[PDB]
Amino acid sequence: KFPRVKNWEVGSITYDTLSAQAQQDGPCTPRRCLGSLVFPRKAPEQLLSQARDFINQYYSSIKRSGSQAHEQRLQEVEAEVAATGTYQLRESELVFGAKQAWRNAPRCVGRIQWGKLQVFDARDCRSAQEMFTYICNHIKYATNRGNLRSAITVFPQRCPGRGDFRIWNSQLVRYAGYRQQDGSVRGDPANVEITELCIQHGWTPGNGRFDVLPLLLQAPDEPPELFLLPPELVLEVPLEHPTLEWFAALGLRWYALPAVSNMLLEIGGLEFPAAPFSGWYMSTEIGTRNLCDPHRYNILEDVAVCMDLDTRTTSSLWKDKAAVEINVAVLHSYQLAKVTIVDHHAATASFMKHLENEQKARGGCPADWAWIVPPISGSLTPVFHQEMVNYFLSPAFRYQPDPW
Amino acid sequence: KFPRVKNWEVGSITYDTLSAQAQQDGPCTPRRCLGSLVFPRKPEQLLSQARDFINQYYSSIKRSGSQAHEQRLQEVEAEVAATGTYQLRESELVFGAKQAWRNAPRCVGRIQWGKLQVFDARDCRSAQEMFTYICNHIKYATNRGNLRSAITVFPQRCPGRGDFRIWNSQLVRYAGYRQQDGSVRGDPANVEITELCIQHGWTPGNGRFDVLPLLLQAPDEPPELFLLPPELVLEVPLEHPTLEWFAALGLRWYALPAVSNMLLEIGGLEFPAAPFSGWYMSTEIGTRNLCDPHRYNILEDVAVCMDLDTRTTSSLWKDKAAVEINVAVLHSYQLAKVTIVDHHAATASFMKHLENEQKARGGCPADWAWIVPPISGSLTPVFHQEMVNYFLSPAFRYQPDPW
Ligand code: HEM
Ligand code: HEM
Ligand SMILES: N=C(Nc1ccc(CCNCc2cccc(NC(=N)c3ccon3)c2)cc1)c1ccon1
Ligand SMILES: N=C(Nc1ccc(CCNCc2cccc(NC(=N)c3ccon3)c2)cc1)c1ccon1
Ligand SMILES: C[C@H](O)[C@H](O)[C@H]1CNc2nc(N)[nH]c(=O)c2N1
Ligand SMILES: C[C@H](O)[C@H](O)[C@H]1CNc2nc(N)[nH]c(=O)c2N1
Ligand SMILES: [Ca+2]
Ligand SMILES: [Ca+2]
Ligand SMILES: [Ca+2]
Ligand SMILES: [Cl-]
Ligand SMILES: [Cl-]
Ligand SMILES: [Gd]
Ligand SMILES: [Gd]
Ligand SMILES: [Zn+2]
Repeated sequence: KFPRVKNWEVGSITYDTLSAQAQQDGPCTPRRCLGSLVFPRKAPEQLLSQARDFINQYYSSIKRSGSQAHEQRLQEVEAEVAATGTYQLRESELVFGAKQAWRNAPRCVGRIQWGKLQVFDARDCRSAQEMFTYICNHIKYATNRGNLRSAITVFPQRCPGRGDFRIWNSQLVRYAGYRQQDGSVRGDPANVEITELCIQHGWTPGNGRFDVLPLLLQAPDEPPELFLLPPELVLEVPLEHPTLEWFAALGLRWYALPAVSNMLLEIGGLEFPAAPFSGWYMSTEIGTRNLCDPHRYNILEDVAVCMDLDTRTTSSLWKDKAAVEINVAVLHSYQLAKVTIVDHHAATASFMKHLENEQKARGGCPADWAWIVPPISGSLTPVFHQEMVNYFLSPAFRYQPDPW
Repeated sequence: KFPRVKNWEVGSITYDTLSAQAQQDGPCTPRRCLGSLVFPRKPEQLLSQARDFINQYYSSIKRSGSQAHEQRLQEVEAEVAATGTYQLRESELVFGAKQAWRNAPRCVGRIQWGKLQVFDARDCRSAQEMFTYICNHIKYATNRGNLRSAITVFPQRCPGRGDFRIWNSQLVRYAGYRQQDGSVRGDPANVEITELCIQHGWTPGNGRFDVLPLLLQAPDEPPELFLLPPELVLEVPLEHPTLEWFAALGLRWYALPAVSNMLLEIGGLEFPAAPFSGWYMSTEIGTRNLCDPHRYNILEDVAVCMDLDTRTTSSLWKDKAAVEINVAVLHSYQLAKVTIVDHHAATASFMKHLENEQKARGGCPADWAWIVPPISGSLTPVFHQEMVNYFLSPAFRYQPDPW
């Protein structure tokens, strides 16, 4: 059987036939579900089976399955693997593969956009200095003076006999987190480790709550090299609230461009350890997680006090009221600055449209309910009432160990 | 083999060793996770479940393997040889009811699991006696608004005989009436049972909060219609502490959440009629029942009264209206002196339960999607807690509708 999947708002029913194609295994068993875990995980013949599957996907996408070109590319990959132990993607295959990896990412609510992705081919990159040039070009294109455009830059693939390219930073733009001696943190606690590594590698630190980190860039078989981003390249949004004028005096800001730089991109059995990608923010990422998580900036109580809320009892719902107003400030501030942002209602609505498209196109869509449902207002969004099937398809974005 | 479980707010690590004991199989496989599905499940066997429950029982009272332990085992064997089933002792039933609550992965209120009043109704015959047992349960559990958790256990399923069943999904439900513009006056969830009460001879109301009659079914008989005495059904009119117009919306909800359509399984025995009640968490009423698009769906009405900008989602009018409805629910129950818990207090208590259960049993089955509240998810501590979901017995299970 194929899993039956129900939308409880509408009563509609589908069957996820795509999940039967899932190859790599997740952490669940019939005995117990581990769907809530953040980390679900941790050769010529196996390489070829993955390469063949990918080539088949490519020729399907362009409606040329079983063509002469399809058969000849399969044979051509077979011969390169037999000769050299590996192979190279065509340019067209790289573009398709990166879009597919995005399409396949189960925790991404933004996948209505998956076919609109600018793919920068950096597979000729030969040094950390040239890496930095590719990255600056990526940031300039993607930022586009606030009219954000999705993009990925793909650095050379992993290969035996040479180290990996790696970007040590988790995102291209991140705020420093200065671990204080009391155990407290000035800045973003999520970035304490990379801040200390930047210092250890010669960066002169600041002492602000929103200090932009330098990049630690690793070329093959080299220690990371420190590069500072041009200030003119890093677009930031000061946070203000449309009706609470004192909010501006909190001195809060966030950056325009979310650009994840520490995930591994896998295409047809080839691995790209350095392949940063960027899109635009959903406002709850900044307003709810980044600013209100107890272990991040943790501003909820400060705002609630300023709002004159009764923070002495849970039943006043002061936390909920303060969080709503912080999210309003984020949205208002980005819209005022003319920087692309999407609220969680519009994002989840577009994701429901994506599920319907993917049901027609492929018979299902891998989706991680706990990550698709926003961190506030969950059941006020349509995805809350939509059952979802989580599984791993390739091409894929994957977690990888930190390189230090 | 023992899953590692992390809290991402605090960094602490535990290992769930209890999941190794999971008796039945869930819907997930290494190929694909089906954790988000509401319904995960579509002689000699009775004895083995019966045996292992008796073993559980004696271990929990520190009488493991001793003298009375062997006597009870041999009694159940002789019982099933003669009759094809067996009888629980009253204390085994109490223990099994509490364990089934303690084991329920989707219940955020399990800090309370050790405090449960068990009404033994296994001597019941006829719907008229069911109705009397149910009325006594409601009166006890409501307790003038100082709610007390209770379960009434009706006779078990046996071979060659029908079941007792409560056709209603809860003891207190609001009617849902269809109209010729497609829509529903009342609760859309209860349209089916509303027309069943009408079919079996109930004169319907015309309100949005008409309390339904009870449809009680004794074995091998049609169900019988019973009216709940109005003074037995404690309701709470909803008002807001500062929005004076909120009262004029005419919203109400009832005090006692009393689930009456789930099956209780203990030692291989099955009780298809075993209603249980606790008290509400505020988001159940204010977010799910009142704001779900397929329930009362009042969110846009409240937002319009609040003069919010409903033409763009980016004003967050839905979020603001939701918070004030939840405020109204909390204020109204507290003013009426009816027990209620807000989602912040409830999730903090469930974290304490997780710590207690780690020490007691080495883990605790928990369904993240149902434990995290439907508003302000990440503002509660359970959001950042990884959880392991698995099926233990004794258990509460879904069952087919009697029709
Ligand atoms: C264009 C607008 C986009 C929006 C609004 C969006 C939104 C999101 C959000 C809210 C998450 C959850 C992240 C978290 O909670 O940390 C996510 C995850 C993810 N996104 Fe998207 N995204 C967008 C574009 C992209 C693009 C262009 C890519 C890759 C080409 C991408 C790939 C991913 C991946 C791989 C994850 C999973 C991360 C993980 O598992 O930790 N997204 N996205
Ligand atoms: C005393 C206060 C209690 C509170 C605050 C509470 C809270 C909750 C909540 C919020 C849910 C989610 C239900 C939904 O969203 O539809 C739930 C589920 C559940 N509760 Fe509790 N509960 C309480 C008492 C009890 C008792 C006394 C029992 C049984 C003896 C029980 C057994 C269950 C079961 C079996 C479920 C699973 C429901 C399902 O899977 O459909 N609960 N509880
Ligand atoms: N578990 C650890 N932390 C940990 C693990 C996983 C995560 C997931 C964070 N994803 C950041 C992210 C990913 C994808 C999309 C967005 N958002 C966009 N809008 C966007 C970004 C690019 O395009 N669009 C944001 C975060 C922290 C850990 C601790 C030590 O080591 N690891
Ligand atoms: N199966 C159908 N829907 C369906 C299926 C499952 C559910 C789950 C709802 N559980 C109700 C419930 C269960 C447990 C606790 C509470 N709350 C308490 N606080 C409480 C109650 C008693 O003690 N404490 C509420 C709801 C609807 C269906 C389809 C067609 O028709 N019906
Ligand atoms: C324990 C839990 O899996 C973890 O906190 C998850 C829950 N869902 C999430 N969902 C999103 N979008 N982002 C997250 O970081 C998380 N964290
Ligand atoms: C699709 C999804 O599983 C479904 O809507 C679930 C999600 N989580 C829930 N959580 C609670 N507490 N109650 C529910 O009814 C649900 N519904
Ligand atoms: Ca070549
Ligand atoms: Ca008509
Ligand atoms: Ca207006
Ligand atoms: Cl982020
Ligand atoms: Cl309810
Ligand atoms: Gd003001
Ligand atoms: Gd007015
Ligand atoms: Zn699972």
